[PDB]
Amino acid sequence: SMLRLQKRLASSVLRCGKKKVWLDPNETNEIANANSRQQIRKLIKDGLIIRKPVTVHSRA
Amino acid sequence: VQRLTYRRRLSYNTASNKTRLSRTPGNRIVYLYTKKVGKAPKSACGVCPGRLRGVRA
Amino acid sequence: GMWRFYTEDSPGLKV
Amino acid sequence: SHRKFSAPRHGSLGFLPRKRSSRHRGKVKSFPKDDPSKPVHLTAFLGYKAGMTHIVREVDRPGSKVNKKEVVEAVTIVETPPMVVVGIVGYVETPRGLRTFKTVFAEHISDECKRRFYKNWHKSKKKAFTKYCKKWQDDAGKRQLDKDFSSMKKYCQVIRVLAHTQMRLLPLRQKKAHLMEIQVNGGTVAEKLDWARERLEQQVPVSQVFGQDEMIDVIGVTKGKGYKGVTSRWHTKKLPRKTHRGLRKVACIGAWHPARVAFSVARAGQKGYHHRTEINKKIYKIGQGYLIKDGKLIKNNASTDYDLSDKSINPLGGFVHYGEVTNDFVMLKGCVVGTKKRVLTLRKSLLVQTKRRALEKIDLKFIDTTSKFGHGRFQTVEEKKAFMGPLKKD
Amino acid sequence: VRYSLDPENPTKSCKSRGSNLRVHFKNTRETAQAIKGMHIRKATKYLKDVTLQKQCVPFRRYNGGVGRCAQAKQWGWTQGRWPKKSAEFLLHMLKNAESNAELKGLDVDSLVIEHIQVNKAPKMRRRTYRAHGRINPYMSSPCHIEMILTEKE
RNA sequence: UGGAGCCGCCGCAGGUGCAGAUCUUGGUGGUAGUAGCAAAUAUUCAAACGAGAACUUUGAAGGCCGAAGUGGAGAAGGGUU
RNA sequence: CCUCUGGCAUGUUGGAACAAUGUAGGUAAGGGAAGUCGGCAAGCCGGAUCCGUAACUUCGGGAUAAGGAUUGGCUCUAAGG
RNA sequence: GAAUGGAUGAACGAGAUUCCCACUGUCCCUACCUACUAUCCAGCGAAACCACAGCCAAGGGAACGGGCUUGGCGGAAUCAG
RNA sequence: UGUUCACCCACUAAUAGGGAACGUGAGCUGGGUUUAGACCGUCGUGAGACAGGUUAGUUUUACCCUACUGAUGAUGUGUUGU
Ligand SMILES: [Mg+2]
Ligand SMILES: [Mg+2]
Ligand SMILES: [Mg+2]
Ligand SMILES: [Mg+2]
Ligand SMILES: [Mg+2]
Ligand SMILES: [Mg+2]
Ligand SMILES: [Mg+2]
Ligand SMILES: [Mg+2]
Ligand SMILES: [Mg+2]
Ligand SMILES: [Mg+2]
Ligand SMILES: [Mg+2]
Ligand SMILES: [Mg+2]
Ligand SMILES: [Mg+2]
Ligand SMILES: [Mg+2]
Ligand SMILES: [Mg+2]
Ligand SMILES: [Mg+2]
Ligand SMILES: [Mg+2]
Ligand SMILES: [Mg+2]
Ligand SMILES: [Mg+2]
Ligand SMILES: [Mg+2]
Ligand SMILES: [Mg+2]
Ligand SMILES: [Mg+2]
Ligand SMILES: [Mg+2]
Ligand SMILES: [Mg+2]
Ligand SMILES: [Mg+2]
Ligand SMILES: [Mg+2]
Ligand SMILES: [Mg+2]
Ligand SMILES: [Mg+2]
Ligand SMILES: [Mg+2]
Ligand SMILES: [Mg+2]
Ligand SMILES: [Mg+2]
Repeated sequence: SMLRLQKRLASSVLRCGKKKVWLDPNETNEIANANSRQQIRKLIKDGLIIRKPVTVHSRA
Repeated sequence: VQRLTYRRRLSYNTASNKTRLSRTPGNRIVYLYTKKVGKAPKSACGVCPGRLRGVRA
Repeated sequence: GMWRFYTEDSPGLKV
Repeated sequence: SHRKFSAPRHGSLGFLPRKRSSRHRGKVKSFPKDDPSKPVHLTAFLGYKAGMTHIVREVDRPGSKVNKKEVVEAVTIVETPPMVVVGIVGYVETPRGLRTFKTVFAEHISDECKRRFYKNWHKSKKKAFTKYCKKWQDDAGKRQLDKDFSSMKKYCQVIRVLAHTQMRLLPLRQKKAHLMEIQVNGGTVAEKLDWARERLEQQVPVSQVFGQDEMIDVIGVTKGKGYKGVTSRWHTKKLPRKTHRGLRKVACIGAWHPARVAFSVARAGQKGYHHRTEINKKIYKIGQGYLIKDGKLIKNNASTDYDLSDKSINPLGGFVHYGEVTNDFVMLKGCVVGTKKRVLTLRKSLLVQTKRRALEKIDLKFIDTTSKFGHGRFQTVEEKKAFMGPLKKD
Repeated sequence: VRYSLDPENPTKSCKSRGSNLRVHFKNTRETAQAIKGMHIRKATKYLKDVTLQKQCVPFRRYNGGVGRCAQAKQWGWTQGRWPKKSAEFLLHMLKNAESNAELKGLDVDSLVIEHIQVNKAPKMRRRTYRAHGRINPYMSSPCHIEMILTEKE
């Protein structure tokens, strides 16, 4: 529906970008009732929101 | 690479606002503000350019 | 009001 | 004050309203003068510019620096399959002008032709001339038809024949044969009109109208170049680099006081697609089309007495933006107005042609058949194949 | 209220208006003239076509700078456009009317749009910034519309 | 049409008659559905929400700023943004 | 110039076409300043190494004067702690 | 024309000239290509200006007229220029 | 040469002369006149002056009417096409 709150909070909870934040686009409703963090922390342990990896930049 | 910010509102580099890096337990390079380097006392005799001994500078 | 010209332009100069 | 440094004017006023032609197909604006003496014949024909090529030939104007030297020479090919005469049409002279008088049409008319009497054949029931051709199969009509002719036999001064192209035979996409009036100049009006009556529903091929080494006049509409600026249009001078509002202009339109601008001043408008009447295009060759007796006779086209190969004028990989010219064709020296696929009206000259150059007979040593879709270097596949050898696609 | 122009047999005629609507008066006007006189089931089809550019609206009065389109030939005019807002606005006004006929008990599919009037409504205003610190007006020019349908088959 | 006051005569009084003053204030046209919404390479596919999506959000792809940054932090200024 | 961290949605819109005029970039046979007030504009030149550098001079300079040569890829050798 | 400085003079100069070499679309003599425009559409949407207006020849006239005279003549509504 | 003008080279058939708000700056350029800076000379006690020399110096707007160029159309011919 609208999630920017939940992408911020995620970011500051992971301590990553927000680029790096990924939200499971299927399980959205569950995400949209994460009006706090700690709520999000739950969602991170359950595997809906997730920290992406770094975009590789090899030195090879 | 982890860059960093001033921990206090003094934005300008100045004699006051002097710093050093510390790593921490939490593992993030943080800035610490240092103290100024005080000098050891000079001789009363005037002529001697050396600063005194056994005196915590 | 619209600009027209600089005050040293004095358009139709015919000294 | 006057113009310091004279120059001629840019362009010619005698061509203007430089406007997009009203017609597509080039009108014969004036046929030549009939006389009496010389047998009836058409004065013009209708073609389709396929493309171009070189020709090589000996050249016999004594006096030149090229006398009995071979030259190369440009030509156009004009795909010109035989016409069908469908109608006739009498013109009466008057003090007003030359009023059209009495138009007969044939019994049958091809769909090729009937297309042209509709904007939209897909939609049309195709009912044109249905109730007319009735005339050709009863007594009453057939009598009126004779009276309609015999009236023209008395009155009319000028009789042209209507014909149409055989669009069928061209590679071109359109099916709508161009119609045309083509003038019959020859003997008396009766004789004239009898000749046309014999020719009705009938073929009329190119050779019948034009002969080789004959100066003709091409008429056709120019290659069209959209809106254009005064510079490409009128070939006025480009203004110089520093020029604050535009440099592909004409600085001053007019002087002050006849304080309108004139028609004679160079403005920007339609470039090209004008109607144009070129003259004096010789005919270096008239080719017979393809045909059969047991196998094909493709050879006869681009072949010469000094080549004697088996070439068609069709270059390798077809005429570009056209197709294979399978039919008979005329090979004018030089360019002709207008573009590939364009309906090109050939015409016999208005003019007594009596010049060394305009009577020279042509004998071609070589017609260049090399591809036009890249720097072609092979005349024909047979030759290429031998030169290269076999390939990986075998 | 008082509409301009009373219908000849109020009994079997329906009404609909909408005051102070934020649509281009000039576009709206013209399409509202185009629409005039049609059977309602035609006009709903027309305005649909306009919205899709399958039929134009001839701009006749307010036609300056307004280009040419083939589609205007039908109408017998060279200018024409596809005022999508206008259409969509009087596609509603036909809908409300059709409704009003349906509540009054008229054979909807016998209606004919007998009177349709656009009108200048009081302008909104806002501004635009220009060169050399000037400020100019930037005005919406909305329109009252009104119309009267009628059973005629 | 409107909905509460107004006039004729004899006298008295005047801040008493407008087309203009680049007049003052307000309002309105033509211009005109015009000029315009062209500085800094870039958007696309799906899904959600929703009356309604070129623009919102989510995912994917392609892109840019390219650590003297289109990143993170402050001073002055703002004053709840 | 290209990239990672981080950030963005092309800077107040979209779509279709690709005419003239423009604005910003390019390229041009042969000639090479004839253009023009005037080489304006653009174009040549350009980095490093090795040579090689005039008049004149306040002896500091002039000087990257001028003028020439080389430069990629790969496989080795030798020299420097 | 002599510290109202006279005469010089290396080095320097977004300074004023002149010429040469190279260089080039400056030019002969113009053409092609790219991007943003203009164009057309959806949405939005100003301004300056405006006695009335708006085809010419000549005439006379405040001695160069859209209007007047006498002639020429005159055909809706518009688009890009 | 900023020039109009002039002069000279070269070719040429000839290198005739003139007009159009001394045609033509919302066509350009702006080299010259003709602001403001400054230099010289002469003049002036001086501020300053100089058809005496020098150098530096913002060239705006069309989307209206017309005119012109191109482009749709228009009235008639019953309607349409040739
Ligand atoms: Mg302090
Ligand atoms: Mg001690
Ligand atoms: Mg002359
Ligand atoms: Mg300029
Ligand atoms: Mg070719
Ligand atoms: Mg426009
Ligand atoms: Mg602005
Ligand atoms: Mg300001
Ligand atoms: Mg009351
Ligand atoms: Mg009073
Ligand atoms: Mg008044
Ligand atoms: Mg517009
Ligand atoms: Mg970049
Ligand atoms: Mg921040
Ligand atoms: Mg910042
Ligand atoms: Mg962009
Ligand atoms: Mg955008
Ligand atoms: Mg912004
Ligand atoms: Mg060149
Ligand atoms: Mg010169
Ligand atoms: Mg010259
Ligand atoms: Mg330069
Ligand atoms: Mg030197
Ligand atoms: Mg002196
Ligand atoms: Mg003196
Ligand atoms: Mg006047
Ligand atoms: Mg003059
Ligand atoms: Mg002018
Ligand atoms: Mg100007
Ligand atoms: Mg000057
Ligand atoms: Mg000065």
